[PDB]
Amino acid sequence: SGFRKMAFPSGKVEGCMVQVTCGTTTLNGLWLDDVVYCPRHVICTSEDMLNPNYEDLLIRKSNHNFLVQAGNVQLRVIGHSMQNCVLKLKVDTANPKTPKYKFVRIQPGQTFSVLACYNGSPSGVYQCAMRPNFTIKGSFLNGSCGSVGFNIDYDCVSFCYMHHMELPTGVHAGTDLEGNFYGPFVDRQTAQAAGTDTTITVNVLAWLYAAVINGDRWFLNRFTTTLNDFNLVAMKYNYEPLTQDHVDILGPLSAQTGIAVLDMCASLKELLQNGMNGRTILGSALLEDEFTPFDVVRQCSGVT
Amino acid sequence: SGFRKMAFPSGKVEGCMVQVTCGTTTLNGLWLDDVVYCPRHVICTSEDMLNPNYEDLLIRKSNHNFLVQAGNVQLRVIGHSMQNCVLKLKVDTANPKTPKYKFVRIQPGQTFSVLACYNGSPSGVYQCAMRPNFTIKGSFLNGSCGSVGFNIDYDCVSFCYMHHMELPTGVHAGTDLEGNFYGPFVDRQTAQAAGTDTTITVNVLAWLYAAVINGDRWFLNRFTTTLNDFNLVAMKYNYEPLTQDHVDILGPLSAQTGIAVLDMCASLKELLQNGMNGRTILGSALLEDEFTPFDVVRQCSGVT
Ligand SMILES: *CC(=O)N1CCN(S(=O)(=O)c2cccs2)CC1
Ligand SMILES: *CC(=O)N1CCN(S(=O)(=O)c2cccs2)CC1
Repeated sequence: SGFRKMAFPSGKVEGCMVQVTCGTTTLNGLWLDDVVYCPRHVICTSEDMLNPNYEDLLIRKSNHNFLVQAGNVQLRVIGHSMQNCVLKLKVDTANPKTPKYKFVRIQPGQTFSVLACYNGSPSGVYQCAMRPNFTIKGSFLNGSCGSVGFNIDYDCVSFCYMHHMELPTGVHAGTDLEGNFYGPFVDRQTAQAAGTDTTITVNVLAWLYAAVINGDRWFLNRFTTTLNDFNLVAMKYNYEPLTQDHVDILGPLSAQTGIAVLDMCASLKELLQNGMNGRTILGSALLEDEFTPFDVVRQCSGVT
Repeated sequence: SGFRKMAFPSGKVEGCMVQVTCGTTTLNGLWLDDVVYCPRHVICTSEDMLNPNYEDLLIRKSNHNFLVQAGNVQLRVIGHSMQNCVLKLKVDTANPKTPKYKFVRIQPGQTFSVLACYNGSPSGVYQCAMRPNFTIKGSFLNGSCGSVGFNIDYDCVSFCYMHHMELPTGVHAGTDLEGNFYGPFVDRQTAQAAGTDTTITVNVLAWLYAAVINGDRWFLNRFTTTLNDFNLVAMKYNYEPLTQDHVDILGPLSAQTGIAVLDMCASLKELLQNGMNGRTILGSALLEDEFTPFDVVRQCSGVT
């Protein structure tokens, strides 16, 4: 029993982290096979960051200007290219610790583990979600850029995020491993405001199911609702609209608990309208939205 | 910026997890040098668990009855001994992936990462604290026993916990790596009630400092207090008494923020007396007590 905000074991990703230095800028790279992936802004002076022309800046850079260090051993760079907002550094050595891997672009509401690194060295692991405004609420200091987000399916690491930016509001923006930003963000030190950070309704419902499974039941009520009625309430509380796709996705948790999804919706509706009245659910005084239905099933069944 | 509930990178501990089977009971072991550590209740049938006599049960067990599997390779057991509530299985092979390590017995209020495992395979990592009643609030299913808690100091893993028990209230009890239970708990399926789960005051203050550092300031007030006055309020709210040792420990966060510890105490006092009024601090509607002052400094400075 018990339900925790749980990250994937990070070992497979620890074995992929290196230090990239270009001039006086040091950040993290991901070493997979004979390619090191890092944020293209490694080539910038923080002056350049005001209005960088990355193609123009890159002309002035050679393979030997990219200093790649894996533990305390230097890798030889034999090639470099820009793909969107990431650099691919070709090195003469395949990472011997390359796990089975994919690059996936996740949807908003999807959760992932971050291995926070400084100078290519892991400092910690935590669980995130891609917010509906395509930000993440991370823990990232200067030097953390090139830290990656990932899911694991048994032996296969799916990389979904690389850290690039802190917005003025202290939320985070980054790319998939093809260098494409999540959301409308750009690797430029300019005015970038996030949109509405709405609550991930399907994740809140998943976590309400996790609470019932784990003995926290006080919030279960005698009511049901409809998707349309529930959605009026969600709109009013800046919750994401619930679709039949979400209802289908919660089917297994529905089955296990014998609580109809629309009944749990009616419970969530009362919690939005009445608040928690100083009570908690799985040790939280607010409705947690950074567990997917998949996360809840994984943790409640004990997948390795 | 940003502040997350952050676990140590788990790679060094992933490399230590094995499967121990005795008869029809499978749980996890920790392989360090040529010793595998696991919960002694591995030798029990769940019938035995009602009133086990472990010395008597152990007589009926030989080295060859302990099946130790590291990935998909069996280790040869050449010796076994009971130390308190753990078994030490001597194997003929040193774990090639043994990190630098210590066994430490932590104090209540101290935080640690748990690598949850099933059949010797890591499933997830999360951050815990030793509660003042010597329980932890974990995420542990059947098969998770022998999962370990740890801190890392650069290269040295300090093992502080091994998972043994779920209490009827769904909180967790376990041992240090010398097999001594935290608290008054015993590896017996009997009536064991936890004492008062008080709030770790010094940890709440550390997290209030982390909030100020990270731009969450609304709760800072114009008041100060004394240790004696603050402690009257703490007593009333089942918060741990604050000592001068705690004040000294918060000194660095005091210095960095320019907020006197006793001023931050007065802020905490108002939050206890007035509540959050529907506001949040670092994304939480309750006062977080599972970050130590050391954790806050580590995360806010970016130690690897
Ligand atoms: C994003 C990241 O981790 N970076 C880019 C900025 N540099 S830096 O310019 O060297 C700075 C260091 C402290 C303040 S800016 C660090 C790596
Ligand atoms: C604590 C732990 O992880 N254990 C001990 C109990 N066994 S068991 O008896 O095989 C059970 C499996 C499911 C219910 S009890 C599993 C390992």
